[PDB]
Amino acid sequence: LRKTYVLKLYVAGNTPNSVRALKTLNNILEKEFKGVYALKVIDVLKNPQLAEEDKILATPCLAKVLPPPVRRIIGDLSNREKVLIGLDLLYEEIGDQAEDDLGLE
Amino acid sequence: KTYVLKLYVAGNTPNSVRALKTLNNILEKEFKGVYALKVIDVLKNPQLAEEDKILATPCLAKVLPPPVRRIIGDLSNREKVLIGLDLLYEEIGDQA
Amino acid sequence: LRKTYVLKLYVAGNTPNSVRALKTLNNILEKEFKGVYALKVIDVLKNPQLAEEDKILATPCLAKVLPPPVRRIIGDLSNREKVLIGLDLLYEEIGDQAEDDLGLE
Amino acid sequence: KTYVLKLYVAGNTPNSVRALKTLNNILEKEFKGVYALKVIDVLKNPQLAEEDKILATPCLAKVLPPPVRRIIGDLSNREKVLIGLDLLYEEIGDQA
Ligand SMILES: [Hg+2]
Ligand SMILES: [Hg+2]
Repeated sequence: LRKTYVLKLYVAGNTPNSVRALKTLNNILEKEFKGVYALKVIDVLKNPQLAEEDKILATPCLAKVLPPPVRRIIGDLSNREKVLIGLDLLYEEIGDQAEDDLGLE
Repeated sequence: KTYVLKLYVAGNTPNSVRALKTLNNILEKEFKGVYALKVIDVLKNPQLAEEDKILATPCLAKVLPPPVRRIIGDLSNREKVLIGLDLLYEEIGDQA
Repeated sequence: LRKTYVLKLYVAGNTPNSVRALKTLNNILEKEFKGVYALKVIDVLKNPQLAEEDKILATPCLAKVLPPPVRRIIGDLSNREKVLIGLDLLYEEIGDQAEDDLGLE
Repeated sequence: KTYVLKLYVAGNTPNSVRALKTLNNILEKEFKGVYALKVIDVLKNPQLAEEDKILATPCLAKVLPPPVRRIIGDLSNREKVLIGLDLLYEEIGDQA
């Protein structure tokens, strides 16, 4: 429970490499910005309808304000694995939320 | 000056396609020259462009005429392929 | 009172032209996207400290997803008048909020 | 690998500058090679670059060491020139 910036990654499906990459992304954030950031992965295949509170922006723009290692993983997710639709960065309270190697639930 | 209605879907279904064609007809016969339907299949083409974005269906669905919203509510609740929408207001840069 | 996308413009000061431009921007939004959008102008000179719920992003990225006439005014605000720091686009409930020719309070 | 601490201020004041220099000293003598102070005056230079952004002071102020946060709380509450902050973690691309 804390108030931080949640990087929302919207993906359609996943591959073994994409899951590995997201876990690495999540690890880099918690290790480098212990609290300034947090990852939340949204798989549109599991939930076609987007929660009203959600919105999806193009990666190129926003991804430029993220740490360098993050821009790298993201670049591989959309360009190489092609599972990435877009993302969002939202300040929000985290605590009635879950924690697992793949970011927040 | 046209309103381009962008519909982001998670693939297609037999009915999903029935709803889309009727929607497109409803804009060509009822709101001629006011809307331009554009469907983007995400489960076919994930990668969002740079000027692109997908907003919440419940919000954009409100400024739309009652019939078009009916189909939208259908694609979101009935079929369940609708991820979200986008609404643009400008001069057509490739209306095909 | 409704739930829409609030384009937040963060500015430092204003000039007669910038105020005119913001009023025009506000008018275009309410007229073209009656409800899909809404403007909120934040003058950092009047409030140096940014409300915790606020964040400011670079214009070039985000401004690309806005209507064309909006990208134009914004371009004149930052490039020509130079009052524009950055912006944000946030979905939020509007109704315990005010209304005046300069967007929301 | 350095943490670049970006401080966006709305101009300066006599004390504001006293606090900044002490802060910069506190990072050069106490956390040598861990932080790199960078101040950006908005009331002097409004225009945000493209890779730039300004986040909420209360959030980023928490991951910072107690003394640096003390000054930050000072520039935000005492002086009142602090608009917000930004925190970067990377290899120095012009540390001057
Ligand atoms: Hg709306
Ligand atoms: Hg935080």
